[PDB]
Amino acid sequence: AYATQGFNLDDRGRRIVVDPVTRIEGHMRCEVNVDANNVIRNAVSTGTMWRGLEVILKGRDPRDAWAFVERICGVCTGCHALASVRAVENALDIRIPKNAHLIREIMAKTLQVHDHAVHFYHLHALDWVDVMSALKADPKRTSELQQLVSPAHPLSSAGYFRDIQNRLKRFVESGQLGPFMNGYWGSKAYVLPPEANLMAVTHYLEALDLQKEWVKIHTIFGGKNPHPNYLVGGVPCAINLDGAASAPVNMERLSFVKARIDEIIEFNKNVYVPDVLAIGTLYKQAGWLYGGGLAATNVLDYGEYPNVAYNKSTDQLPGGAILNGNWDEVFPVDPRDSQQVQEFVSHSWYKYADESVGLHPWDGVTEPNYVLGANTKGTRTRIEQIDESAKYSWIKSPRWRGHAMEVGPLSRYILAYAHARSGNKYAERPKEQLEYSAQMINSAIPKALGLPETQYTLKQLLPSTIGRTLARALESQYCGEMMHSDWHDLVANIRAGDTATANVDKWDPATWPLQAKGVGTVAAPRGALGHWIRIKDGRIENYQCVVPTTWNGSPRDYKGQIGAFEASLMNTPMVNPEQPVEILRTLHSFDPCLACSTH
Amino acid sequence: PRTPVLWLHGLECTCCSESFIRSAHPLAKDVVLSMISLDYDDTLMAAAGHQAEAILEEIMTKYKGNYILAVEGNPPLNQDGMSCIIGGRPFIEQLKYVAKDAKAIISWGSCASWGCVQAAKPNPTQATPVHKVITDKPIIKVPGCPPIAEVMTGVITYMLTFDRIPELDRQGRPKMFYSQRIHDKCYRRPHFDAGQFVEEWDDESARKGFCLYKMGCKGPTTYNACSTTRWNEGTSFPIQSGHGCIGCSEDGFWDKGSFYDRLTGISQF
Ligand code: SF4
Ligand code: F3S
Ligand SMILES: [Cl-]
Ligand SMILES: [Cl-]
Ligand SMILES: [Cl-]
Ligand SMILES: [Mg+2]
Repeated sequence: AYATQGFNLDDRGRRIVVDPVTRIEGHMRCEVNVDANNVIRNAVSTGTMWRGLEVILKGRDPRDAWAFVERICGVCTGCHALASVRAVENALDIRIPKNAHLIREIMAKTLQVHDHAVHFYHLHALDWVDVMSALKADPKRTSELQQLVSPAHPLSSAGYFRDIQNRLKRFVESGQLGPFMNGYWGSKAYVLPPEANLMAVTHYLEALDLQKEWVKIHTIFGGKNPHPNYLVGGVPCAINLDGAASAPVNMERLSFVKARIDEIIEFNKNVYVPDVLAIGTLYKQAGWLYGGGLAATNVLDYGEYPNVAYNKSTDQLPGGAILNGNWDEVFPVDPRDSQQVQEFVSHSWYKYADESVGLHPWDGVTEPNYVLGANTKGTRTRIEQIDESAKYSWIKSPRWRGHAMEVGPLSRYILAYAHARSGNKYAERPKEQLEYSAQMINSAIPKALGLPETQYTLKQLLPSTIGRTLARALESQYCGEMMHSDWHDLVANIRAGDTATANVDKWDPATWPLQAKGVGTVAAPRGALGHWIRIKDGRIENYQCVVPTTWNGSPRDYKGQIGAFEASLMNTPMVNPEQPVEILRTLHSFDPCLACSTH
Repeated sequence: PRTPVLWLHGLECTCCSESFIRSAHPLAKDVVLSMISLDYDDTLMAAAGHQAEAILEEIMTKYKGNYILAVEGNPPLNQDGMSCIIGGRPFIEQLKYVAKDAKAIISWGSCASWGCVQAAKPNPTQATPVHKVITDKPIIKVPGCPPIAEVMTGVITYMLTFDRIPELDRQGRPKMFYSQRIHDKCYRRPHFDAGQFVEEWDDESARKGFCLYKMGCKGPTTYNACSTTRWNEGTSFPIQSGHGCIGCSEDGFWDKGSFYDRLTGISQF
């Protein structure tokens, strides 16, 4: 047992194992220890997969890299391609044309919306929503709840909810529960009334049908989803309005994109955000404000979406680092600085010459070393209880100037709030969303549901599993609003006569410097993404990825500091230590992508 | 009663699972609620840990020789198999256990079919396709990174309607979706036939939709439904949106040279 970052870690209590962690991307094992009152007093995050993309890339052409690294992950599909082309362009001093910038931003914001909304409904919702309780709901009361939660959502009739309920009833009465089989239904950890559960299940089905429309934006610009195509120097989707039906992008295609964006705006505003505000209100009322972990102290993002291309002071999700819960001081984050972003492997299944130091990714090393500690229960190929005192994960340990940080939408929203309070005008919208959300959660929704009004500040509400879930929904909404503006800027630029989509001046490697290094960063759906590349004689010399779930899911560092997942689980009571409802609820609030984390 | 599907995940990126839920005809919602019983799937299932693993036992017993095993991703043979761990054990052990009583095995995507990106040189985990590990069961390969959504649901729909695997080619792919090369019906083919090619990105030729062969298009050597069925309810495909096919449904496509290097012997095609 030891203390770190204000957490008193203690492994003497009852050990609980969750393997597999489900409703995530990829493979994770989680172990906790609980005290005599079922409160988590130790948590262990184990990434249970590795593929070795960084190793595979060595010797290949930098122009091909985006497609390899895109296949790090099909959920956050394209964000790695974006990081890669940015890294190569940075190495080779390539400036992309305005239309390519705007198209990439539209693609990025489409991914944010799709990823966030699908995560919440299809992966996260079942930690908050009891589907069996939905069967007991009254359709008229569900209709009335829907009208209170979101007046503008037109799918609100009692008959509609009754039809959805009857279909769920028939499914369940078949005896083949499928994805609902052996669930934790009826646990006291679930607090929603039946009507709220039926509303949420209805929206789960609505989101499942609608999500396939949103990604058609990727299909137009990138050919396919998942895994749209990218290009070093711009985009491949050449523009021709008249000369034209044969060009990748004409006015009809752009009109189609705008129709899809408009639908997204409606979904975020009428379905997703109101649902999260409502569910968050009801769990707040139950007192479930656990899960803050590192969000209460240390948050980081690289900053993204500049109002003016290549001008970072105009980032609409402005970044930096906050330490020790001091929201009055945002430190600048420089991905080029060797003393800032570093990765340790002290408790990871890799080898460095000296594991007491962290490597900046331009000097990163990925040599596997699968070995289990002396206190392991089980064998090398049959683990019963992992030994977190030794190496226990395929995830490296990223730190910022040695500090353990949380990344993600919550981090970006805390940073945006801090920036806005310091006078940054580019952060006004996320600040407004937060203030609106706090008022809804504290007063308006409680007043509408006949519950007591509360007075939580953003300082109190945001660093919590509820807050983390809320920030994701708000970010989805903001991203939809931003790409709506980007579309207008794109069409205006094309109509003014600039149709350029690629800079090919340095396409041929005979034009390249004989060596170069570059970095590309992205505000990916789950947080701060970076790719660092070294090029030599036209080939990849080194390629290192530090990915958002690498930060959040990281195991302990050389100093024994815990990462965001482990910190978030600490000090949480479990209704039943053998039903991982609370573990799943909090882990899922980070939207863990394990293929991303390990690559 | 709906046929149980046990959908396992090895080393993967999850693109095939995501592609599956893009299906418009049929809707994935209707597949899950009314066509199959999706009883195990790490991506979507409510149960975790011990409760999740208990499902495999139950379904294999009750539906012995009458469930479908779908596999996304692949097993690693290096690191003693523990570069992919499930329930504290190598994934390959789960794969072999569930495969033994399956009536049919679907290898979803290039990972399960052939190896895909993790099997590209130097293959640090010795990632191995399903058919090299499971050698005594009927397998259908549905390659592509990911496969087209309607190809995935088209395969499931066939298997459920007929209780049969559709006719396969020599490589184990369904002829109903993989009989044509992209180049056969690619809408840019008249340009190829007239020697009309893009030579640099965003040149005049690119703005007129000229053929992408000289920019590295692997359509002439790649079998898939992308030129006809197309992607995301027939919205586009890679070539329509201006990038050459990179060959993503073909075995070993990551190690066939740069995606931007053209095929040699253009007269072959
Ligand atoms: S080479 Fe590619 S772009 Fe050209 S006709 Fe063939 S498949 Fe179409
Ligand atoms: S890259 Fe793949 S998606 Fe189709 S067009 Fe080529 S087989
Ligand atoms: Cl290395
Ligand atoms: Cl209060
Ligand atoms: Cl392959
Ligand atoms: Mg890395």
